[PDB]
Amino acid sequence: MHLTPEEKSAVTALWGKVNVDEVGGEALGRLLVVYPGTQRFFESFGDLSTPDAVMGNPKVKAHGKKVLGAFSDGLAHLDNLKGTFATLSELHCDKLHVDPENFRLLGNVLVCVLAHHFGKEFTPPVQAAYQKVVAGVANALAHKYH
Amino acid sequence: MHLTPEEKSAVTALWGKVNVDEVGGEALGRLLVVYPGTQRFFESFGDLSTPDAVMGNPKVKAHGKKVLGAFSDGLAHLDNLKGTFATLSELHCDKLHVDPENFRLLGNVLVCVLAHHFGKEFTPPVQAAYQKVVAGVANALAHKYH
Amino acid sequence: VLSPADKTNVKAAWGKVGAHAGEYGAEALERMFLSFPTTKTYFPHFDLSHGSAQVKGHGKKVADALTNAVAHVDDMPNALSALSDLHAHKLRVDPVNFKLLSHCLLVTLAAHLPAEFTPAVHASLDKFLASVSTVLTSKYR
Amino acid sequence: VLSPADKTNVKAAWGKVGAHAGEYGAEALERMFLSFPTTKTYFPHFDLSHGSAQVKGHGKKVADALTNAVAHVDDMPNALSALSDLHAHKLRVDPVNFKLLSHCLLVTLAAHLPAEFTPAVHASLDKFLASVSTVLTSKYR
Ligand code: HEM
Ligand code: HEM
Ligand code: HEM
Ligand code: HEM
Repeated sequence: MHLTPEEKSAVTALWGKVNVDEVGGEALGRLLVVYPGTQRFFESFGDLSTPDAVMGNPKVKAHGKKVLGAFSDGLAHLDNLKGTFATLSELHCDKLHVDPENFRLLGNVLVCVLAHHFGKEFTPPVQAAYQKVVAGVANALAHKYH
Repeated sequence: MHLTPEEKSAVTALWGKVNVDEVGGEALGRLLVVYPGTQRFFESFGDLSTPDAVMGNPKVKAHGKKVLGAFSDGLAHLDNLKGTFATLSELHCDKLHVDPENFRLLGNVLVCVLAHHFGKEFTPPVQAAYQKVVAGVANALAHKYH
Repeated sequence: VLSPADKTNVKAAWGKVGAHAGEYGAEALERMFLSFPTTKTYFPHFDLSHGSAQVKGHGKKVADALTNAVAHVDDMPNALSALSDLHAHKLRVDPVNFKLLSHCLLVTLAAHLPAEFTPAVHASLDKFLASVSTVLTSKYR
Repeated sequence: VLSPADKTNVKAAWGKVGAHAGEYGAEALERMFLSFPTTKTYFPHFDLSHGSAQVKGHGKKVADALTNAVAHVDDMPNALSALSDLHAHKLRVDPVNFKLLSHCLLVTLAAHLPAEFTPAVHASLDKFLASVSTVLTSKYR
């Protein structure tokens, strides 16, 4: 997690303008539509057969909000992402059996969703800073797999 | 490098038996045969027309020994691979322009060479320890790319 | 594979890109060089600074090639033939890098096309870029 | 892609493997599980301890499927059509993991067939496992 002061500021800047309720819903939704493979983990969310069924599914929106909340916690502890995410790491491994490769996919759809929402604000230097963050969060979620 | 002490010990013992002249040439040799891409960086070395041309090339052999020499240095420094390989990193990045994905290829070719030479004694557990070494070395070589 | 709906979605999206395509390709390369520095290793002979003409110029060629791929969406492997020999055999670009450039194009289009980048279209463009990446990479080692 | 000389190397090496294919398969799985622990996420319902019967058993299935692929080298998609559906559509295994099992298989053969594992044969077997993987992941999303 090589984040200069300017990256950190840029990241935190932008994040304060993020409506997490809605951004988490869009992010987990788009993940499940763009990468149908990641639907094997949410069979209980009911119907995911089309784009609208997925994006508007209330269980998807609620879950997405949980995910983004954890993400939020991580941004308040950038210098200790492994400790902060350690219990979530063992869960996704031990109980949920999630291949960590999926963490990078979600990380990338989140970058696109941020770009979608912020347009010309999501400049290259800012995207570059969020790419470091999403990579760090995925490695920290990966750290306790065994 | 998260090596358990019984892992450092498995790595160490096997390495003490490695004939560098053979292994270093075989690994470098196999990299260019199995992944002809990598030939673009060694044009100064001569005839890489064919597998036999490649495994007989004395420039390939000498450079292999040198590569294994650096791998021996990181094994003697597992706790600080980043500092150990910092200069090599700047070189592979600023002077030669090698895509770091190529470091994994050499690491894995290198593991198949050890298995080829040690057979039975290269058990699954020994392999896993070496996989960790070889990833830490790759990561260390990539750390100063900017 | 690219289904009918997918093809329609890609034609309408690229359609709306229009004359702004070169500039998008150009921003896509800048995003890539900055977010994923390893990719610069393929462009040492280039001036890689903000606003560079060589990057603008290259962005245009990348976009023209993508327009041509959409124009020949049913025969991409033969229409991108020349580009496949260049990337896989002459240049030897490792496949991970295509994923990084594809991600960066999606970010660029998302940032410039708010109303068209719905979920469904997003999935289609992603599928299209993968198909194009597979063509450009299939003879590689 | 596979050349006649590749095709020849692969039949030769594999023909030596012969009756050991099952043990080699199981060995390669155990190597993968210890070296790359994230692969264990696709087998939550297996006893994965050393010696395990499920692993051995699974080892023969995989080794048998490669046996069928060698025999059908000339038309793998057709011969592997059923396993492709299973890995790409039902199990949905991320392509990354295929490179990990291929590497471990190469390590196993290298460790068991010192005399046959020459550089050219290494090359062939590598291109072969990569084509099998391509066929087993074509469809993945
Ligand atoms: C940024 C990455 C991720 C974060 C921060 C995250 C966070 C969380 C959180 C907070 C929960 C609730 C945990 C609990 O129930 O105690 C959870 C549950 C879960 N996560 Fe993740 N997750 C991430 C990525 C993913 C990915 C990519 C997948 C699979 C594609 C996934 C699969 C699941 C599943 C299946 C559950 C249980 C859902 C249920 O209640 O049925 N997660 N995750
Ligand atoms: C395990 C990872 C690797 C290590 C530890 C390593 C190590 C070294 C060392 C010690 C040198 C000599 C530096 C000098 O001139 O003083 C070197 C040079 C070089 N390396 Fe690497 N190398 C690695 C992987 C690779 C990769 C995979 C490639 C390309 C595929 C590569 C390409 C080169 C080239 C072109 C040179 C200069 C060769 C020459 O003298 O003409 N290296 N490397
Ligand atoms: C969507 C995928 C891509 C497409 C459509 C594409 C298209 C093109 C085109 C049209 C050219 C110029 C052909 C010419 O002027 O002769 C080119 C050249 C080149 N491409 Fe790509 N490219 C793609 C991905 C990549 C990536 C992923 C890399 C490496 C990260 C890359 C590196 C290069 C390089 C180094 C050249 C030579 C440029 C020069 O020296 O002038 N390309 N590509
Ligand atoms: C050379 C590449 C591979 C081949 C040839 C192969 C072959 C097979 C075969 C023959 C089966 C049994 C199908 C049946 O029951 O009739 C199977 C099942 C399965 N494969 Fe693979 N496989 C390969 C790679 C992988 C990879 C990389 C993974 C993920 C790490 C994987 C995960 C699975 C799983 C989870 C099953 C289901 C096992 C069960 O439910 O008992 N396979 N594969």
